[PDB]
Amino acid sequence: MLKGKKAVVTGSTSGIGLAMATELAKAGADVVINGFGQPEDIERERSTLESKFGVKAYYLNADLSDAQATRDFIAKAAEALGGLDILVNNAGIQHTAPIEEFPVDKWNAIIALNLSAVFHGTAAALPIMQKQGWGRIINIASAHGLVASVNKSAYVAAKHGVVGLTKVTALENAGKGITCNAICPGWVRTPLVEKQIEAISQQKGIDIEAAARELLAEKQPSLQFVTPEQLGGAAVFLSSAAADQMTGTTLSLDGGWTAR
Amino acid sequence: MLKGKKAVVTGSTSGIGLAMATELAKAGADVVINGFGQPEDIERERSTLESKFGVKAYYLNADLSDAQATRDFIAKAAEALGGLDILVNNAGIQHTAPIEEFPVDKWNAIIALNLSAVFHGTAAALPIMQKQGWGRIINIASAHGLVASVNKSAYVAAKHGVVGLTKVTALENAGKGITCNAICPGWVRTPLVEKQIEAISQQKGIDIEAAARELLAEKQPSLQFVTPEQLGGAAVFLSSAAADQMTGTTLSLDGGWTAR
Amino acid sequence: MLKGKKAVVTGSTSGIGLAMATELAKAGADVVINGFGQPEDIERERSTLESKFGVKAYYLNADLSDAQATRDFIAKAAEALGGLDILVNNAGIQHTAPIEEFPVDKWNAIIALNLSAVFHGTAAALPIMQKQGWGRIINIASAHGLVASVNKSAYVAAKHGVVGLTKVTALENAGKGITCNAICPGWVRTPLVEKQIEAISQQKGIDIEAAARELLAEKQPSLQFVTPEQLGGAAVFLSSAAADQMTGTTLSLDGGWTAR
Amino acid sequence: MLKGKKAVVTGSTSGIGLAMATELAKAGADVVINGFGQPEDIERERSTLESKFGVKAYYLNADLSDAQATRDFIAKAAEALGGLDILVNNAGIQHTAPIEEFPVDKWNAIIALNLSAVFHGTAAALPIMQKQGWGRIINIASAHGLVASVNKSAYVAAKHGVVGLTKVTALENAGKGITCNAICPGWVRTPLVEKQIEAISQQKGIDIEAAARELLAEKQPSLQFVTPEQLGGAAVFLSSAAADQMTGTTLSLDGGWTAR
Ligand SMILES: [Ca+2]
Ligand SMILES: [Ca+2]
Ligand SMILES: [Cl-]
Ligand SMILES: [Cl-]
Ligand SMILES: [Cl-]
Ligand SMILES: [Cl-]
Repeated sequence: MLKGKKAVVTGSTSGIGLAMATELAKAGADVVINGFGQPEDIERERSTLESKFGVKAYYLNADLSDAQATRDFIAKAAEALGGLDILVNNAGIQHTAPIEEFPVDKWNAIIALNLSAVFHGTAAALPIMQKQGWGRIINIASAHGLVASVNKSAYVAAKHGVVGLTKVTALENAGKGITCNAICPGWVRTPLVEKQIEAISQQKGIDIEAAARELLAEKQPSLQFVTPEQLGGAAVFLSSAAADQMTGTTLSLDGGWTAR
Repeated sequence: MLKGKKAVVTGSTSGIGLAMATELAKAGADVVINGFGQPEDIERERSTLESKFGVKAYYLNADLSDAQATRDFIAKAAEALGGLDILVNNAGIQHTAPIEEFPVDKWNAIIALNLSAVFHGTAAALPIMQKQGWGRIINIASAHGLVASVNKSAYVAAKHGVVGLTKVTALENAGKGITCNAICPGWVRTPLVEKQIEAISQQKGIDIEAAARELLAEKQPSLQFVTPEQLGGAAVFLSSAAADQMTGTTLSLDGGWTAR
Repeated sequence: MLKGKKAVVTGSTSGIGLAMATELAKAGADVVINGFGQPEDIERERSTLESKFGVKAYYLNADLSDAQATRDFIAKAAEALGGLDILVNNAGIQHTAPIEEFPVDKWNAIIALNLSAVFHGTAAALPIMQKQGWGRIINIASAHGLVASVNKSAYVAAKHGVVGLTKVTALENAGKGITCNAICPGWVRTPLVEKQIEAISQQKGIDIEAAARELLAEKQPSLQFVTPEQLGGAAVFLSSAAADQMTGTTLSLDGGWTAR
Repeated sequence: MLKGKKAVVTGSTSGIGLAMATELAKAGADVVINGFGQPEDIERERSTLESKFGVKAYYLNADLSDAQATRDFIAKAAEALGGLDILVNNAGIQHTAPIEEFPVDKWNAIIALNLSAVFHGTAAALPIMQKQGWGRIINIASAHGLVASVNKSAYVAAKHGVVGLTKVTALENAGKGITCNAICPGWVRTPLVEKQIEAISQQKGIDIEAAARELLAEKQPSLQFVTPEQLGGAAVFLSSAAADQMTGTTLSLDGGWTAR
């Protein structure tokens, strides 16, 4: 249990982000959701955290692709909570294309949100944790923060940056009661991944599941998706006392991806 | 959280092997403890696991150093417990000496108990788990499973084998509900380490706790030992449903050892 | 040798840059130097590359902190060399400070040159090399692209990001005859580092060379500095055919830095 | 380049091991080959190297599965060579089978040879190198020393042990002018390999080249085998004054295998 704890998750209005915000809350921590999305959904989910888990759940808007905006975003966050014990850096965007064909504009946005946002966020959370004697910076990289895949230059670089950045955060606060780790996800049955599945399904005349296993075969040996409840659990674990000595390292939930 | 689960931990009569069993027993699993010791203390440690967590605890002596003996051993445990859900391959010894001064005896022993016992124990338990459709193989490796240190050729080579072996186990059972991961601890305050702290405390004319920091300084930036309770905790988490898609990788509780 | 190859090198008017150019040139390839400097020395350096090794040497200026600048740069490089086989991204800058006190000017300035210049520079050379059928992109990363250190969030983030980009580049051009590898150096006795030999020298009362070892002890087990020439050799190595199938990997010359 | 050097390669009467003894010879170093085969075949090769490179070649028959035997083998190698500057541990064996079926004979035979031999061979060559003030230990592992594949437990374990063993050896001798790295090749068109490629060839009716790209496509992106000569060029480069500061690291030649 993380009762009494004050958690903050960026880009947490749906999918991965919203999943961890859910499990942290379910674990007893007060949270702060963030990210763009159809407003009613935002409020509806923010409300559903409060009621279903009996904790405080605030919503603070912020376009993390902006250095300063994100730095103040956490300050407000901490004020809304009356503290800041756990910070989950999730915000992210993607784009597929060969290097020679990769839009410089695209390259900057991914680096800015995927990499930069993590730095500015930590930079602002640390002082509050250092002064408390306890903290947890959990960055959400991916298996791509450990290995690469065709045409994902920007994303892989950024993710590899986050892993490194995770290691300096850990060393700079070693022994101060603060740890920093990165959860490196594998495939997740995400809405648009769900569209990729349908595409291969009706394009080959196969059931949805067979189509699913088809998309997972090149990378996830388990051929089974990593579930949001599992990602949430990983985060809740890192935040556990048992993870007091775990720091600067990665936690891979990729159903076997990197093992080979 | 692991109520009704049957777990077997090798080298569980004290130290880390004892805490992990205790932690799983606290999670509800029945546990089979194994290791050397004065029968009065074994019966004591076994007796409390039982009276304290209301689970069933059985002790099975076995020479993990012999391929055959370790196989009938798991076969015996499966039987005692009435099944086998979680196997923690813990046992192991250490010998420090330069490469060109390393006793072939010590070399062969380190490898037989630290590496081979893992394989024989994995192979004997795997069928039970494969027929059930669910399993948890947890190898207790080390930071030295990922990196080296002067004068530990046998231990480092053995520990790396475990990490390699753990990857093959996970890929061979991908999607079968059987996962294999390797926990990689850093400095752990063992009884032999206490004397080492004691000796350095008097040598440098400084206090005991100041000597602990001094000892961990070169390898563990957190200047804090990973507790046994913490590794049992990591074991529990690995045995959880939140880790169904965490297979063939490493859990590093090393205070930052491998971040630098 | 590499007779007739057309290698380009960023940040090469001095330091490792010039070194690699010298080795690539020493092996008979036509080079192109690029970097800040006094028109005398630079020319004196180019001109000498032309006489000293019997090859063609060109100089090109460019603000690699600018996409278009760096993209227009390798273009000029080619036009001058009449092709382009070996590309080397070396440029980079440093800045030490705890994450929470790291100026955003420095983080952005480091990410843009150390990491973003790699992207763009690569994206402009690939087409050239793609139509040719042979490529060789060498990215000078750092021990800090695999592990971290205190107060180096940006430089470590950027160098990890280059490792990833290296893999993606290699994977994206698999079997095409183009390979991309990242050389990861340990400490190089740079006049900058020399200022650290001396402070440590005057502070502890030890002779200059004993202080050289005291500086390296913390990270480089061989207590010996990596030399600019050695790196140059490694560059020529990756440019040879023996390395035809080494792609997307790291070549560490760190005296055991990453080994422990 | 290696004129006057004394190098030894185990298991080099043919294949990969031979390519290296050959390239080292071409480098100018005298060499000691070893392995299996007919007296007429061995002599034929020992013959050529010597008479086709202006180098002295000696052949020693030693069973490297026996601890005391391999320790005698290098003793005799330095005797016949007049010193020992380069030791290339290459002798290995394989066996494919699921873990619960993997033959204990097989496991012990793989470990003794693929791993234990590398230990003993290194322990006996070091003293000679320690006294010399210069030395080169080049272990030949594989991508299975970094990652894994299904059904190759003993091999992937032993290989991982080597890599770990390679690190210790380097840290134990860093600065002494001696280095130890591990060459990690990917698919090589080896005898044992070739039949897998002809197996699937007539198992789908496709000519080799296609049934082979099958075997490749799963792990090796560049769809091109690693040639023995290339591996030789690598050992030659690891023996150069360029890699004097390259030690305890792995050098991967695997068409992008570990890149993704
Ligand atoms: Ca991999
Ligand atoms: Ca390390
Ligand atoms: Cl890919
Ligand atoms: Cl050490
Ligand atoms: Cl550090
Ligand atoms: Cl496989």
